[PDB]
Amino acid sequence: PYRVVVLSFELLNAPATVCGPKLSTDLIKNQCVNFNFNGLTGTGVLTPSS
Amino acid sequence: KSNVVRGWVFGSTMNNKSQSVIIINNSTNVVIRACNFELCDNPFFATMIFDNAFNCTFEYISDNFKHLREFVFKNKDGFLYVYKGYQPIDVVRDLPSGFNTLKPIFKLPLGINITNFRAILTAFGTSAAAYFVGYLKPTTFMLKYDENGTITDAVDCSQNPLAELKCSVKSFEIDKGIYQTSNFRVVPSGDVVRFPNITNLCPFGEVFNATKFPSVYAWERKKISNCVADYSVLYNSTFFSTFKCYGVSATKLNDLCFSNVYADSFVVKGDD
Amino acid sequence: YTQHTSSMRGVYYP
Amino acid sequence: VRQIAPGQTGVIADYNYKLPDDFMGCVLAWNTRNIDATSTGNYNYKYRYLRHGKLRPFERDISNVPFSPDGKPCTPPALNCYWPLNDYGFYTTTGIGYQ
Amino acid sequence: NTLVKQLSSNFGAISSVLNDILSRLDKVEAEVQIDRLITGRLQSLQTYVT
Ligand SMILES: *[C@@H]1O[C@H](CO)[C@@H](O[C@@H]2O[C@H](CO)[C@@H](O)[C@H](O)[C@H]2NC(C)=O)[C@H](O)[C@H]1NC(C)=O
Ligand SMILES: CCCCC/C=C\C/C=C\CCCCCCCC(=O)O
Ligand SMILES: *[C@@H]1O[C@H](CO)[C@@H](O)[C@H](O)[C@H]1NC(C)=O
Ligand SMILES: *[C@@H]1O[C@H](CO)[C@@H](O)[C@H](O)[C@H]1NC(C)=O
Ligand SMILES: *[C@@H]1O[C@H](CO)[C@@H](O)[C@H](O)[C@H]1NC(C)=O
Ligand SMILES: *[C@@H]1O[C@H](CO)[C@@H](O)[C@H](O)[C@H]1NC(C)=O
Ligand SMILES: *[C@@H]1O[C@H](CO)[C@@H](O)[C@H](O)[C@H]1NC(C)=O
Repeated sequence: PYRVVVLSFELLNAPATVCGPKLSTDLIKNQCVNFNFNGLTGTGVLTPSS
Repeated sequence: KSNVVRGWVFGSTMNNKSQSVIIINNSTNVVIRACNFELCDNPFFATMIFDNAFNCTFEYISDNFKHLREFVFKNKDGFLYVYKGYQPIDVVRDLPSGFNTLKPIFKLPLGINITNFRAILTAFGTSAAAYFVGYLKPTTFMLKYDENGTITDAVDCSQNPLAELKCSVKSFEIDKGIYQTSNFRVVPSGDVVRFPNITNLCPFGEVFNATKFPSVYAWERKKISNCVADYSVLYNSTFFSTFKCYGVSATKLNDLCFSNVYADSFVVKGDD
Repeated sequence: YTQHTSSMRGVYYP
Repeated sequence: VRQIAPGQTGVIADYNYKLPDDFMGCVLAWNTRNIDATSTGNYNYKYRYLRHGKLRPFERDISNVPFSPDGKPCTPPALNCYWPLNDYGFYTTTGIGYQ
Repeated sequence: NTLVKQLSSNFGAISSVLNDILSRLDKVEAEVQIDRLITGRLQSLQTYVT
């Protein structure tokens, strides 16, 4: 006999409550930075939005 | 002058808690050895490099400044690359300007973590000598090969807009005029990481170490929410014969956040 | 600790 | 054995032996229960299961310093202080997974 | 404006968004999709020039 577990999820689409181990940092605004929001990575400038 | 510099030691902690590699010219042999060394604070040649060595992994034994000796060291996939060159000089106290090409001499399979290095110098008190250190970076270069195969010149594209114009056209020559160059670029100067506030570990024990498991025909599904997926805790106890990821790489899992997570459980025979 | 310039040094056969 | 391949996660790949992503070569493995296993049990073979960070390709760590999460070096007989290495424990009568 | 809009199109890749691919795929697997996108976008530029 064998035991089987199947895990299903969706990625970088809607809100997520389950996350991997990582340390957060303060927001930096009006500056070119590398950013990671909930697993989505990029480089850019962050500003407040309406 | 009078060969003051004799070699190097490369290592992480530079003590007996971590392996280190020593490369030296000992006056009647070139000796390279990678072991746990009790390195002295002041390593010099009168032979006071180390007190004792144990658990050795690699060993190789060989058969008005005047002299400039140039080396390049890199570390990659468990290999230390050494490149060498030599030039006669007459400069008194500066690094002479000019262009020289180094050639490979060593590709050593040490397999150690290098974050630090220290030079080994002779003591007479001490003779006048100088050494200079610079750091390497990923860059695009254009090299010119001569008819014999020698590299006599190079262009570094990042130095200024003219150098990039040269690299783009693939020429050392440019005619008079106005040319359209790449758009203005800015490099990042910060790092930002934003994750939700979660303080609970995911329930690996309840799922994997459950007392009863259902039949495949009546398989069961369970929701997973608000938890930190470490899964390195399982390394101590639980081990899996089958682990396969389809839409995601296993290496990227630690850096991701997951939505709408569900777990299904059952029991089958090995062939199934 | 003195700062010097590396003019064109450091090219090696790839 | 499945962990010995590029782009794999696990205790062996993370902390003991890691293969480069662009790897040219071959991997070979075979079963040796008749010579490396005993009825009483063998515990010479070891593997590391606690570490800070992940290994780099074709790099080895042979340290045996006591391990504590979040730094703070400790004496082994102390709270939250563990020895990093672990023993396999091979037996003649054990299953194929543990051979 | 047509060149601007054409960036939305997939060219046989899983996604048109490079950051998603780099975020959830390892180097070797990401290489395939990025090459597909590169081919398509170069083709668009050549058509515009002609
Ligand atoms: C090479 O050795 C150094 C030790 O000098 C390692 O540095 C430690 O790495 C961990 C990783 O989480 C950090 O938490 C520590 O803060 C680092 N220590 C230092 C020096 O502050 C380094 O990680 C090793 N490299 C590899 C690839 O294992
Ligand atoms: C308890 C429910 C878990 C919820 C997990 C959700 C997202 C994380 C995705 C994958 C990690 C789990 C499997 C790790 C097993 C690795 C095997 C090994 O390392 O040898
Ligand atoms: C490591 O160095 C320390 C510092 O003196 C010494 O006490 C210890 O014995 C050394 N460990 C060895 C050589 O095993
Ligand atoms: C250099 O090293 C070799 C090998 O250890 C040794 O035989 C030789 O005597 C050494 N030479 C000197 C001058 O120490
Ligand atoms: C290193 O030597 C020590 C004793 O000095 C020994 O206990 C240890 O097992 C050896 N380690 C390796 C990996 O060679
Ligand atoms: C190529 O080698 C020959 C023989 O040394 C030499 O005469 C010639 O100058 C070399 N090519 C150069 C220096 O451009
Ligand atoms: C792993 O399991 C063994 C067996 O009980 C236990 O002794 C050991 O402490 C565990 N490791 C950790 C990190 O607690």
